[PDB]
Amino acid sequence: MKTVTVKNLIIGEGMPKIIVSLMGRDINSVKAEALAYREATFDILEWRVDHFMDIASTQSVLTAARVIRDAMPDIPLLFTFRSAKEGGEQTITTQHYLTLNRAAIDSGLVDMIDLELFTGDADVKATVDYAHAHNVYVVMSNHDFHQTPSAEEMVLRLRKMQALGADIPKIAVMPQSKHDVLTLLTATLEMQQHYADRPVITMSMAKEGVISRLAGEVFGSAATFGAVKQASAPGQIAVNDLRSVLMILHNA
Amino acid sequence: MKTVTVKNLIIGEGMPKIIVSLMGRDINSVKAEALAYREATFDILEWRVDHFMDIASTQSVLTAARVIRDAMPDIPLLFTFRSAKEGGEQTITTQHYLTLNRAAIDSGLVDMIDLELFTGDADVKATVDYAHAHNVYVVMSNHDFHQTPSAEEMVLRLRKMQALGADIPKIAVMPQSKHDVLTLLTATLEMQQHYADRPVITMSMAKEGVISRLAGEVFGSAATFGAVKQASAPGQIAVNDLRSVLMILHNA
Ligand SMILES: *C[C@@]1(O)C[C@@H](C(=O)O)C[C@@H](O)[C@@H]1O
Ligand SMILES: *C[C@@]1(O)C[C@@H](C(=O)O)C[C@@H](O)[C@@H]1O
Repeated sequence: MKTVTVKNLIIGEGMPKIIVSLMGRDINSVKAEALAYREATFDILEWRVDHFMDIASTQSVLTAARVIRDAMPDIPLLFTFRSAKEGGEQTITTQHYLTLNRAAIDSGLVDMIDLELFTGDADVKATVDYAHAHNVYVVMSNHDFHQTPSAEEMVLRLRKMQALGADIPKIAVMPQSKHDVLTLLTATLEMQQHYADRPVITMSMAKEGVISRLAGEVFGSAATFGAVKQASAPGQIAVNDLRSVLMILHNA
Repeated sequence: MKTVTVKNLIIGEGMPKIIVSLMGRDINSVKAEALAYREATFDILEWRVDHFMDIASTQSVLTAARVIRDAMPDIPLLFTFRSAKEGGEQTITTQHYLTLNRAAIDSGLVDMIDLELFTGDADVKATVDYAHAHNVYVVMSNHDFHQTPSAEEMVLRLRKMQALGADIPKIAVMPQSKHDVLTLLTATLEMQQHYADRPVITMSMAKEGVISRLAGEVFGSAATFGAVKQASAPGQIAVNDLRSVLMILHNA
């Protein structure tokens, strides 16, 4: 296991790390969220930049990054543009997505970026290598908001992310049944049993899948998302309740 | 689903019910435990009669039952002699085991008894029918402290308990791996999906299996055991922490 350390936070051992998401639509809302979020307890801050309305503006996005860092200078910060294709709030061209992520990398303001695997192998690999050349880690991701692939499919997808240089492969899937929740847990455990070279983040979404957000220590999900006031995906629970369950499981 | 109601407690719907086990070696220790336990919060009291040293005396056992009922006149009370064969503290003859359970039934002091399936079909059936003739419910049980059977085996075992007249089939198994924990959860869900006629109680023991004690609402375990001060089987967590997790899962 190649753990990922950002400052003194170690991702891939111990209790799953708690991530929360900023969702503001402009500089002022992002600032206000960051100032509120610093009075909550969590491990990693995600900026969900697909909520940001002025996405085309290099000045706007960098100003917003700076206000986040003014508020929380030290916190591990993950920059995520979630495409609408994968459950996010808007769509941009592939070239603008690559440009955006490269700008985040160049800023020095972010510790990690999210790259969606299905953007395309060559573009993802190039961007991973650029991130790594500038001391930024990559959460490589995939999301299915409609259904749960087979465990075999999910495992091969996470392995491909490793092969492309992901520091932390991540997959989120939508259950249609309770059985699908077990499928996601099975895929997670398969990574732990057979392919434990990188920390992986997994989740089954929605209320049916919520156990997958709690049982990461058991089956091998290295991080889990909670809601400060509003969820950034279906199935997230209040961040303090999440923390309470994680602590109980760790110390049991 | 044929739920089991004792007073206003419904087993087999909603949040899994919390059971705690009273363990005392003699009449005075049983009394002291009962008086301490009534200051804890839980749904069902189990008396682990196999901890009682003067087991040969049916009258001593009945005196102890009466002290428990003096202390907690209303609580749902489950009378359980767990054989050493199935992880308990001592062994008695089959005839004395049946005699003890029939005395518990006749006393009117208990709401439920535990009968171990592998005592033998004919003896179990006769005792179930006796319990039912005197308005006592049966938790029919099986325990493997060494290993986890296949999901197919566990499902057929729980179904056999239903066929013998169990009100609540119960199985506890020991994981040797994380995979075995998933097997137990799979068998639990199979009952919910395919064989949902009776509430079932399931658990994977030890620290590895603790998620199975927490996720009963999602996969279909009707009750779960917590520890007031000392665990009555490996893997139980403190009863207040158990309750906290159950509430979070129910309200998520
Ligand atoms: C990784 C991610 O897509 C997971 C979501 C979730 O299911 O909790 C939250 C998103 O904000 C995040 O980018
Ligand atoms: C039912 C039973 O065997 C379950 C044990 C457990 O694994 O929690 C506790 C015992 O006290 C109980 O009789």
